This record gives sequence, structure tokens and C-alpha cells, in this order.
Amino acid sequence: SGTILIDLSPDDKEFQSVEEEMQSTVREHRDGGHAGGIFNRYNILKIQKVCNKKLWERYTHRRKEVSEENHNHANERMLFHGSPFVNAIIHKGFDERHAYIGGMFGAGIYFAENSSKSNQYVYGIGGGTGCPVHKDRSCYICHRQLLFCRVTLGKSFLQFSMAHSPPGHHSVTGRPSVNGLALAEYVIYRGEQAYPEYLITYQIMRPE
Ligand SMILES: CCOc1ccc(-c2nnc([C@H]3C[C@H](NC(=O)c4ccnc5cccnc45)C3)n2-c2ccccc2Cl)nc1
Ligand SMILES: [Zn+2]
Repeated sequence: SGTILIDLSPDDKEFQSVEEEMQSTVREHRDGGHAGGIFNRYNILKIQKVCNKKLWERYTHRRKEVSEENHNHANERMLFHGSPFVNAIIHKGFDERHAYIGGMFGAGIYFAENSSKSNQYVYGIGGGTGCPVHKDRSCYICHRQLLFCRVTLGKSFLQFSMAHSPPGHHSVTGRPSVNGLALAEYVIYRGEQAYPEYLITYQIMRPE
């Protein structure tokens, strides 16, 4: 596949940086933990840098094209990704051909600035049936994986809660609505506009 995983030590500043972004961007969700479970913190078990030459070159090549179409601005963001396909993504890269046709922003790949938002998608849309072992969306036992990804948004089209980016645009930024979203969500329609830089193995922590 070409993918090498570098285990980061908890004493490493790079580990701590991803760890803090994970913990600090947790919010309380309107569904009261229906989808992602009830927690205010994670047990961070492992952070691995994903190294894949081919996937990196695919990303930077697309990033250059987006920059030239957006006044030499990539609009590059570090965003969380949750889906049941994390292990496929780190080996083969993101693939829009597996995108769900029925989502709020159509057939795109979803990212979030809130780890707890991406956590809701780890076991499927709306948390699916929960963890494969206990069928529990609030499972404190089973180990989850998120990706912390380099994402090229370029010219992002602002929408409330579609097959490709709107004409002239490179992504969609979903925005909070009183009758729609609660938190910012970002959608790309081309897999090569994201690199899965960090693989985070964690549990949601049972609150005291
Ligand atoms: C109401 C909330 O709606 C949402 C939220 C998140 C996503 C989403 N965002 N990204 C995805 C996954 C990541 C994409 N898959 C791959 O990049 C991929 C890459 C390589 N191999 C694969 C093999 C099987 C499936 N996917 C792959 C599709 N998904 C996704 C797609 C289908 C099913 C479940 C999810 Cl989480 N879609 C809709
Ligand atoms: Zn479980």
C-alpha cells in the first residue's frame, strides 16, 4: 500500500498538539449523546503520523491547482474525520466514490473542527447501530479511531442544512442554523483534497 505509521510518544509535542485539539474541541451535542455517546473527555490511547508518499503527492498536486483557482490561497485546514472506513482511507486515501448520496450537502466527504462531531460518524451516519461488539453508540469499552486531516477547502461555498462543489468553488462549509446545523461542517467532493495525517486511537471517557 506504501503507508507507514509512526507511533508518537505522549511526551512528543506533536502528540500533545493533536491530543489537545482532540480534547479542547469537544462540545455538548443537541441529541444528548444519541449518536456519539455521553462524554466531555477522551482516553487518548495512541496517535500515529500516517506516511504515504503517493497519497501526499496526490494531495499537494491538487492543493497547487486549488491555490491557482483561489488567488494563491489553498484555504488549508486541520480538521477531524469520522467514518467506518478509517483503515481503508490511511492505505488507499479518501475516495468520493464511497460518499453517501443522501447527506445534507450531497455526495461529499465530511470533516469537522469539533472532534465530538466527527466522533458521531465513527460507527456510521448518526452513529449507526453503535460498536460492533455491544451495539452501543455510548460504548466506553470499544476503541474508536478518528483521522486528524490536512484538508484543502479552497473557495468554500457557505450553505445551511448536490454532487460536486458549486461552480467556481472547491468545498462546502455547512453553517449553524436554528432549524439546521449546530456546529460547522466542511465537505469536499474530491478525495485528493484531504490527507489523513494523524490516526487517533481513543475511547470516550465515562463522566464522573
Ligand atoms: C448526516 C451526516 O452525513 C454524513 C456524514 C459523514 C459522511 C461521510 N464522510 N465521509 C464518509 C466516508 C469517507 C469516504 N470513504 C472513503 O474515502 C473510502 C476510501 C477508501 N475505501 C473505502 C472503502 C469503503 C468506504 N469508503 C472508502 C466516505 N462518510 C460516510 C459515507 C458513507 C457512510 C458513512 C460515512 Cl461516515 N457522509 C455523510
Ligand atoms: Zn462496545
